[PDB]
Amino acid sequence: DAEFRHDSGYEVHHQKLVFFAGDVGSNKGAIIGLMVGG
Amino acid sequence: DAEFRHDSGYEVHHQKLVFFAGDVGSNKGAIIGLMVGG
Amino acid sequence: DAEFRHDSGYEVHHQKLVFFAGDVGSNKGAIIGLMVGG
Amino acid sequence: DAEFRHDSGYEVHHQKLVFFAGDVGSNKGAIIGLMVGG
Amino acid sequence: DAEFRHDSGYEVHHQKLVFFAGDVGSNKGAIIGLMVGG
Amino acid sequence: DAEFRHDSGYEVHHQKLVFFAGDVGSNKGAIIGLMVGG
Amino acid sequence: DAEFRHDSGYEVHHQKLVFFAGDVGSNKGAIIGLMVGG
Amino acid sequence: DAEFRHDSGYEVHHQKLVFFAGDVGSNKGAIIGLMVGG
Amino acid sequence: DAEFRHDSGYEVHHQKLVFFAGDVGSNKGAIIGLMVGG
Amino acid sequence: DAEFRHDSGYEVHHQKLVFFAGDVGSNKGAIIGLMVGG
Repeated sequence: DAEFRHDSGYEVHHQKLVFFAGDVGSNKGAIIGLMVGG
Repeated sequence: DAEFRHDSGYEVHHQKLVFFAGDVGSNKGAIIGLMVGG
Repeated sequence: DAEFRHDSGYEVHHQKLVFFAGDVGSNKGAIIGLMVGG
Repeated sequence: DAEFRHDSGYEVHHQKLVFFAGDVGSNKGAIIGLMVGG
Repeated sequence: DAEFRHDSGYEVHHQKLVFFAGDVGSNKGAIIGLMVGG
Repeated sequence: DAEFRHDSGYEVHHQKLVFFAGDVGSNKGAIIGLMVGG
Repeated sequence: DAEFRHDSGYEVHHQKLVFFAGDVGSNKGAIIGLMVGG
Repeated sequence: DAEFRHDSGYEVHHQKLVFFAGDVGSNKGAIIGLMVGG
Repeated sequence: DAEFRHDSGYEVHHQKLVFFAGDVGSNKGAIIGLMVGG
Repeated sequence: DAEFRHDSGYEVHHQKLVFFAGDVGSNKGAIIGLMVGG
């Protein structure tokens, strides 16, 4: 007579002027805010 | 008669002018705010 | 008759002008705020 | 006259009988290999 | 006269009997190999 | 008749003008605030 | 006349009978190999 | 009839103009505030 | 005339019967190999 | 005319029957090999 209960909790996010909001599992590419050449 | 209860807690985030908000599992790429060349 | 209870706690974050807010499991890439060459 | 060169390197992975192979940016859910109740 | 070159590298993966092969950006759901109740 | 209770505590963070706010499990890459060459 | 060169190195991984192979940026959920109740 | 209770305590952090706020498990890479060459 | 060169080195990992192989940036959840109740 | 060269060195790891192989930046959760109650 087992009982398995899981709750992921309450998440509230307030964000302003955020370039990258989020979780990246794996990153091998390029993440650049601004690129100026020449 | 076991009882398994898990709670991930309450998360509140307030962020302003944040380039990268988030959790990266693994990072092998490039994360640059600004790139100026020449 | 065991009881397993886990709570991840209450997390409140207030951040302003933060380049990188977050937890990195493993970092082998480059994390640079600003790159100027030439 | 700047030169920006980035290389993410050579990655070779050999895995056998691995439940979870991969990078998780953020984890708030449940990751259980086996669940038995009652 | 800037030059921007990015290479994500060579990735070779050999996997056998792997339940979950891949990168998860964010996980709030349930990932269970086997569930047995009653 | 055992009882297992775990609480991760209350975490409050106030941060302003912080380049890198977060916990790094392992760091082999480069973390530079500003790079000027030439 | 600056030159920016980054290399993430050579990574070789050989793993057998590994429950969780990978880097987790942030973990607030439950990671259990086996759960038995009742 | 054992009782296991763990509490991680109350953590309050106030930080301003902090380059690196956080705990590093292992560091083999470079952490430099400012790099000027030439 | 500056030259910036970074190398993350050569990493070889051989692992057998390892529950958790990987780097965790921050851990607030539960990581248990085996849970038996009742 | 400066030259910046960084090398993270050669890392070879051989591990067998290791519960937790890896570097944890910050730990506030529970890491238990085996939990038996009742």
